[PDB]
Amino acid sequence: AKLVLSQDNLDNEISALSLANEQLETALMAQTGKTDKNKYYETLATSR
Amino acid sequence: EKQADYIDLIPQGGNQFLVNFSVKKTKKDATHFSIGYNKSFNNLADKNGFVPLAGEHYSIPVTLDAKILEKKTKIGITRKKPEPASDENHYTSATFTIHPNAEPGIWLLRLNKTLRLAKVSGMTPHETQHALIHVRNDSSEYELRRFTETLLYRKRYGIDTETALMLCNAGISRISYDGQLSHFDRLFNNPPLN
Amino acid sequence: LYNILTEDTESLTGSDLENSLKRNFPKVKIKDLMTLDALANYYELPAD
Amino acid sequence: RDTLNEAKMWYMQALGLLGDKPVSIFSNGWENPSLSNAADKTQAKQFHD
Repeated sequence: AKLVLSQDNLDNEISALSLANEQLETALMAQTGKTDKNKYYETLATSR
Repeated sequence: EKQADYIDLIPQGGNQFLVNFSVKKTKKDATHFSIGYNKSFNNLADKNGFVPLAGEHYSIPVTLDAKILEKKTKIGITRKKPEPASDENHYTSATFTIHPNAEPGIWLLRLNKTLRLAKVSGMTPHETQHALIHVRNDSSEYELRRFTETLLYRKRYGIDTETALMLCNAGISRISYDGQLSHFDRLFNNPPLN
Repeated sequence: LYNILTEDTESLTGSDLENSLKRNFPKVKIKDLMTLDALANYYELPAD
Repeated sequence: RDTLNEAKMWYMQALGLLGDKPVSIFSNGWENPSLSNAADKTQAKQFHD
Protein backbone atom coordinates (compact mmCIF):
# COMPACT_ATOMS: atom_id res chain seq x y z
CA ALA A 1 0.00 0.00 0.00
CA LYS A 2 2.95 2.33 0.54
CA LEU A 3 4.52 1.47 -2.81
CA VAL A 4 5.04 4.53 -4.99
CA LEU A 5 4.42 4.08 -8.70
CA SER A 6 7.32 6.12 -10.02
CA GLN A 7 9.35 5.84 -13.18
CA ASP A 8 12.43 5.06 -11.11
CA ASN A 9 10.63 2.20 -9.40
CA LEU A 10 9.41 0.89 -12.75
CA ASP A 11 12.81 1.15 -14.43
CA ASN A 12 15.60 0.71 -11.88
CA GLU A 13 16.85 -2.85 -11.51
CA ILE A 14 17.45 -4.25 -8.03
CA SER A 15 18.51 -7.69 -6.89
CA ALA A 16 15.57 -9.93 -6.12
CA LEU A 17 17.43 -11.64 -3.29
CA SER A 18 18.20 -8.31 -1.66
CA LEU A 19 14.48 -7.61 -1.78
CA ALA A 20 13.61 -10.92 -0.15
CA ASN A 21 16.16 -10.18 2.56
CA GLU A 22 14.79 -6.71 3.18
CA GLN A 23 11.32 -8.20 3.49
CA LEU A 24 12.50 -10.71 6.09
CA GLU A 25 14.57 -8.17 8.04
CA THR A 26 11.79 -5.63 8.40
CA ALA A 27 9.72 -8.34 10.09
CA LEU A 28 12.40 -9.92 12.26
CA MET A 29 13.53 -6.56 13.62
CA ALA A 30 9.91 -5.61 14.20
CA GLN A 31 9.56 -8.77 16.29
CA THR A 32 12.80 -8.29 18.22
CA GLY A 33 12.06 -4.58 18.69
CA LYS A 34 15.58 -3.54 17.73
CA THR A 35 15.88 -1.04 14.89
CA ASP A 36 19.63 -1.39 14.35
CA LYS A 37 20.49 -3.92 11.69
CA ASN A 38 24.01 -4.61 12.93
CA LYS A 39 22.96 -5.00 16.56
CA TYR A 40 20.32 -7.45 15.37
CA TYR A 41 22.83 -9.54 13.42
CA GLU A 42 25.10 -9.49 16.45
CA THR A 43 22.28 -11.05 18.46
CA LEU A 44 21.79 -13.38 15.48
CA ALA A 45 25.41 -14.52 15.66
CA THR A 46 25.02 -16.50 18.90
CA SER A 47 21.40 -17.64 18.77
CA ARG A 48 20.43 -21.26 18.16
CA GLU B 1 21.56 37.17 10.69
CA LYS B 2 25.26 36.45 11.37
CA GLN B 3 25.75 33.06 9.71
CA ALA B 4 23.37 30.09 9.91
CA ASP B 5 22.84 28.28 6.57
CA TYR B 6 21.26 28.51 3.14
CA ILE B 7 17.78 27.06 2.55
CA ASP B 8 16.26 26.32 -0.86
CA LEU B 9 12.85 25.10 -1.98
CA ILE B 10 13.33 22.76 -4.93
CA PRO B 11 9.95 22.30 -6.66
CA GLN B 12 9.82 18.77 -8.00
CA GLY B 13 6.35 19.52 -9.34
CA GLY B 14 2.76 19.61 -8.18
CA ASN B 15 2.60 19.17 -4.40
CA GLN B 16 6.16 17.75 -4.44
CA PHE B 17 9.08 19.75 -3.06
CA LEU B 18 12.56 19.53 -1.57
CA VAL B 19 14.59 21.40 1.02
CA ASN B 20 18.36 21.68 0.68
CA PHE B 21 20.46 23.24 3.40
CA SER B 22 23.89 23.39 4.99
CA VAL B 23 23.82 24.52 8.61
CA LYS B 24 27.10 26.24 9.42
CA LYS B 25 27.78 25.51 13.10
CA THR B 26 26.57 22.02 14.00
CA LYS B 27 28.16 21.46 17.40
CA LYS B 28 25.78 22.76 20.09
CA ASP B 29 22.69 20.53 20.50
CA ALA B 30 20.89 18.46 17.87
CA THR B 31 18.43 15.57 18.33
CA HIS B 32 15.71 14.92 15.72
CA PHE B 33 15.76 18.37 14.16
CA SER B 34 12.53 19.96 12.98
CA ILE B 35 11.12 21.81 9.97
CA GLY B 36 8.90 24.82 10.64
CA TYR B 37 6.17 26.42 8.55
CA ASN B 38 4.71 29.95 8.41
CA LYS B 39 7.35 30.74 11.06
CA SER B 40 5.01 29.45 13.76
CA PHE B 41 3.21 26.26 12.70
CA ASN B 42 3.24 22.88 11.02
CA ASN B 43 6.27 20.92 12.08
CA LEU B 44 6.61 19.37 8.62
CA ALA B 45 9.00 16.44 9.11
CA ASP B 46 10.51 15.34 12.43
CA LYS B 47 11.91 11.95 11.43
CA ASN B 48 15.71 12.22 11.04
CA GLY B 49 17.70 10.87 13.97
CA PHE B 50 20.91 12.31 12.52
CA VAL B 51 22.69 15.61 13.11
CA PRO B 52 23.32 17.83 10.07
CA LEU B 53 26.97 18.68 9.57
CA ALA B 54 28.94 21.81 8.78
CA GLY B 55 28.95 23.01 5.18
CA GLU B 56 27.25 19.78 4.13
CA HIS B 57 24.64 19.57 1.40
CA TYR B 58 21.46 17.84 2.60
CA SER B 59 18.12 17.29 0.91
CA ILE B 60 14.84 16.31 2.54
CA PRO B 61 11.71 15.63 0.45
CA VAL B 62 8.61 17.47 1.62
CA THR B 63 5.05 17.74 0.29
CA LEU B 64 3.50 21.21 0.22
CA ASP B 65 0.66 22.93 -1.66
CA ALA B 66 1.13 25.64 -4.26
CA LYS B 67 -1.78 27.57 -2.74
CA ILE B 68 0.06 28.67 0.39
CA LEU B 69 3.16 29.24 -1.72
CA GLU B 70 1.19 31.78 -3.77
CA LYS B 71 1.56 34.05 -0.76
CA LYS B 72 4.54 34.80 1.48
CA THR B 73 5.16 31.61 3.48
CA LYS B 74 8.07 31.48 5.95
CA ILE B 75 9.31 27.89 6.15
CA GLY B 76 11.89 27.19 8.84
CA ILE B 77 14.16 24.47 10.19
CA THR B 78 14.64 23.83 13.92
CA ARG B 79 17.65 21.83 15.06
CA LYS B 80 15.88 20.37 18.06
CA LYS B 81 17.25 21.07 21.52
CA PRO B 82 17.08 17.73 23.36
CA GLU B 83 13.93 17.87 25.49
CA PRO B 84 12.42 21.33 24.68
CA ALA B 85 12.64 22.94 21.22
CA SER B 86 10.19 25.42 19.68
CA ASP B 87 12.21 28.53 18.75
CA GLU B 88 14.82 28.87 21.49
CA ASN B 89 17.56 27.05 19.62
CA HIS B 90 19.58 28.91 17.01
CA TYR B 91 16.54 29.06 14.74
CA THR B 92 16.56 29.66 10.98
CA SER B 93 13.73 30.27 8.54
CA ALA B 94 13.02 31.62 5.05
CA THR B 95 10.00 32.54 2.96
CA PHE B 96 9.02 31.41 -0.52
CA THR B 97 6.53 33.31 -2.68
CA ILE B 98 5.60 32.20 -6.20
CA HIS B 99 4.15 34.38 -8.93
CA PRO B 100 4.08 32.95 -12.45
CA ASN B 101 4.53 34.64 -15.82
CA ALA B 102 7.64 36.62 -14.98
CA GLU B 103 11.33 36.85 -15.79
CA PRO B 104 11.78 34.63 -18.87
CA GLY B 105 15.16 35.90 -20.02
CA ILE B 106 17.95 34.93 -17.67
CA TRP B 107 17.04 31.24 -17.60
CA LEU B 108 16.71 31.08 -21.36
CA LEU B 109 20.13 32.72 -21.66
CA ARG B 110 21.76 30.00 -19.58
CA LEU B 111 19.82 27.55 -21.72
CA ASN B 112 21.24 29.19 -24.84
CA LYS B 113 24.71 28.67 -23.42
CA THR B 114 24.18 25.06 -22.41
CA LEU B 115 22.49 24.11 -25.68
CA ARG B 116 25.22 25.68 -27.80
CA LEU B 117 27.72 23.82 -25.64
CA ALA B 118 25.96 20.46 -25.91
CA LYS B 119 25.56 20.75 -29.67
CA VAL B 120 29.21 21.69 -30.08
CA SER B 121 30.83 19.27 -27.63
CA GLY B 122 28.70 16.41 -28.93
CA MET B 123 27.42 15.32 -25.53
CA THR B 124 23.71 15.29 -24.80
CA PRO B 125 22.13 18.42 -23.27
CA HIS B 126 21.35 16.57 -20.05
CA GLU B 127 24.94 15.38 -19.83
CA THR B 128 26.33 18.86 -20.54
CA GLN B 129 24.25 20.35 -17.75
CA HIS B 130 24.93 17.59 -15.22
CA ALA B 131 28.62 17.99 -16.09
CA LEU B 132 28.45 21.75 -15.54
CA ILE B 133 29.70 22.74 -12.08
CA HIS B 134 27.91 25.74 -10.59
CA VAL B 135 28.80 27.73 -7.47
CA ARG B 136 27.18 30.86 -6.04
CA ASN B 137 30.38 32.75 -6.93
CA ASP B 138 31.29 30.59 -9.92
CA SER B 139 31.94 32.92 -12.83
CA SER B 140 30.90 31.79 -16.29
CA GLU B 141 34.53 31.87 -17.43
CA TYR B 142 35.57 29.46 -14.69
CA GLU B 143 32.48 27.37 -15.38
CA LEU B 144 33.37 26.95 -19.04
CA ARG B 145 36.98 26.38 -18.03
CA ARG B 146 35.88 23.51 -15.81
CA PHE B 147 33.80 22.07 -18.64
CA THR B 148 36.64 22.28 -21.17
CA GLU B 149 39.10 20.86 -18.66
CA THR B 150 36.69 17.97 -18.15
CA LEU B 151 36.56 17.36 -21.90
CA LEU B 152 40.36 17.47 -22.05
CA TYR B 153 40.91 15.08 -19.14
CA ARG B 154 38.40 12.82 -20.85
CA LYS B 155 40.33 12.98 -24.12
CA ARG B 156 43.62 12.10 -22.52
CA TYR B 157 43.54 9.29 -19.96
CA GLY B 158 40.45 8.07 -21.82
CA ILE B 159 38.18 8.11 -18.78
CA ASP B 160 34.50 8.47 -17.97
CA THR B 161 32.80 11.83 -17.73
CA GLU B 162 32.32 11.17 -14.02
CA THR B 163 36.00 10.37 -13.49
CA ALA B 164 36.96 13.45 -15.48
CA LEU B 165 34.61 15.52 -13.34
CA MET B 166 36.16 14.17 -10.16
CA LEU B 167 39.52 15.09 -11.66
CA CYS B 168 38.10 18.59 -12.25
CA ASN B 169 37.63 19.15 -8.50
CA ALA B 170 34.06 17.93 -8.14
CA GLY B 171 32.59 16.70 -4.89
CA ILE B 172 31.17 13.27 -4.22
CA SER B 173 27.48 13.22 -5.11
CA ARG B 174 25.31 11.53 -2.49
CA ILE B 175 22.23 11.68 -4.73
CA SER B 176 21.42 8.74 -7.00
CA TYR B 177 21.94 9.95 -10.56
CA ASP B 178 20.19 8.60 -13.65
CA GLY B 179 18.27 5.89 -11.81
CA GLN B 180 21.61 4.35 -10.86
CA LEU B 181 23.77 3.98 -7.76
CA SER B 182 25.09 7.28 -6.45
CA HIS B 183 28.82 7.88 -6.47
CA PHE B 184 28.95 7.88 -2.67
CA ASP B 185 27.12 4.56 -2.53
CA ARG B 186 28.87 2.73 -5.36
CA LEU B 187 32.04 3.99 -3.64
CA PHE B 188 31.47 3.07 0.01
CA ASN B 189 28.26 1.04 0.39
CA ASN B 190 28.42 -1.36 -2.60
CA PRO B 191 27.96 -3.63 -0.76
CA PRO B 192 28.10 -1.98 2.66
CA LEU B 193 31.02 -3.48 4.54
CA ASN B 194 29.58 -5.91 7.09
CA LEU C 1 31.10 31.03 -29.43
CA TYR C 2 33.63 31.62 -26.66
CA ASN C 3 32.54 35.24 -26.40
CA ILE C 4 28.99 33.92 -26.11
CA LEU C 5 29.69 31.34 -23.42
CA THR C 6 31.87 33.60 -21.27
CA GLU C 7 29.33 36.38 -20.73
CA ASP C 8 28.04 36.73 -17.17
CA THR C 9 24.37 36.12 -17.87
CA GLU C 10 23.61 34.81 -14.40
CA SER C 11 23.09 37.81 -12.11
CA LEU C 12 22.41 40.21 -14.99
CA THR C 13 19.25 42.30 -14.73
CA GLY C 14 17.74 45.61 -15.83
CA SER C 15 18.04 47.02 -19.30
CA ASP C 16 21.30 45.08 -19.48
CA LEU C 17 19.33 41.83 -19.72
CA GLU C 18 17.30 43.38 -22.52
CA ASN C 19 20.55 44.26 -24.27
CA SER C 20 21.81 40.71 -23.82
CA LEU C 21 18.66 39.08 -25.17
CA LYS C 22 18.71 41.41 -28.16
CA ARG C 23 22.34 40.40 -28.70
CA ASN C 24 22.00 36.64 -28.28
CA PHE C 25 18.62 36.31 -30.06
CA PRO C 26 18.70 38.95 -32.77
CA LYS C 27 16.27 37.31 -35.19
CA VAL C 28 14.09 34.97 -33.14
CA LYS C 29 11.23 36.13 -30.93
CA ILE C 30 11.78 34.66 -27.48
CA LYS C 31 8.11 33.83 -26.97
CA ASP C 32 7.98 32.04 -30.33
CA LEU C 33 11.13 30.18 -29.28
CA MET C 34 9.78 29.17 -25.87
CA THR C 35 8.22 25.91 -27.04
CA LEU C 36 10.08 22.60 -27.05
CA ASP C 37 9.93 21.92 -30.78
CA ALA C 38 11.14 25.45 -31.45
CA LEU C 39 14.05 24.95 -29.07
CA ALA C 40 14.86 21.67 -30.79
CA ASN C 41 14.85 23.27 -34.23
CA TYR C 42 16.73 26.43 -33.28
CA TYR C 43 19.70 24.57 -31.80
CA GLU C 44 19.36 21.59 -34.17
CA LEU C 45 19.20 19.18 -31.24
CA PRO C 46 16.73 16.34 -30.68
CA ALA C 47 13.44 17.33 -29.09
CA ASP C 48 13.52 14.39 -26.69
CA ARG D 1 21.30 5.94 -57.83
CA ASP D 2 17.94 6.78 -59.39
CA THR D 3 16.23 4.02 -57.42
CA LEU D 4 17.73 5.45 -54.25
CA ASN D 5 16.21 8.81 -55.11
CA GLU D 6 12.90 7.04 -55.71
CA ALA D 7 13.16 5.29 -52.36
CA LYS D 8 13.75 8.59 -50.63
CA MET D 9 10.66 9.78 -52.48
CA TRP D 10 8.47 7.01 -51.11
CA TYR D 11 9.76 7.48 -47.58
CA MET D 12 9.18 11.22 -47.80
CA GLN D 13 5.63 10.54 -48.94
CA ALA D 14 5.02 8.28 -45.96
CA LEU D 15 6.48 10.93 -43.67
CA GLY D 16 4.21 13.61 -45.10
CA LEU D 17 1.31 11.25 -44.53
CA LEU D 18 2.24 10.64 -40.91
CA GLY D 19 2.73 14.32 -40.18
CA ASP D 20 4.77 15.73 -37.32
CA LYS D 21 6.18 13.35 -34.74
CA PRO D 22 4.24 13.82 -31.49
CA VAL D 23 6.58 15.01 -28.76
CA SER D 24 6.33 12.85 -25.64
CA ILE D 25 5.81 14.87 -22.47
CA PHE D 26 7.66 13.74 -19.36
CA SER D 27 7.30 16.80 -17.15
CA ASN D 28 3.58 16.18 -16.76
CA GLY D 29 0.96 16.27 -14.04
CA TRP D 30 1.89 12.70 -13.10
CA GLU D 31 2.79 12.77 -9.45
CA ASN D 32 4.16 9.55 -8.09
CA PRO D 33 1.16 8.23 -6.15
CA SER D 34 1.28 5.29 -3.81
CA LEU D 35 -0.30 2.03 -4.86
CA SER D 36 -3.13 2.46 -2.38
CA ASN D 37 -3.76 6.02 -3.52
CA ALA D 38 -3.72 4.84 -7.13
CA ALA D 39 -6.01 1.86 -6.60
CA ASP D 40 -8.99 3.49 -4.94
CA LYS D 41 -12.58 2.54 -5.65
CA THR D 42 -13.59 6.17 -5.21
CA GLN D 43 -11.00 6.90 -7.90
CA ALA D 44 -12.83 4.67 -10.38
CA LYS D 45 -16.33 5.68 -9.30
CA GLN D 46 -15.66 9.39 -9.66
CA PHE D 47 -14.17 8.81 -13.11
CA HIS D 48 -17.03 6.70 -14.43
CA ASP D 49 -19.58 8.96 -12.79
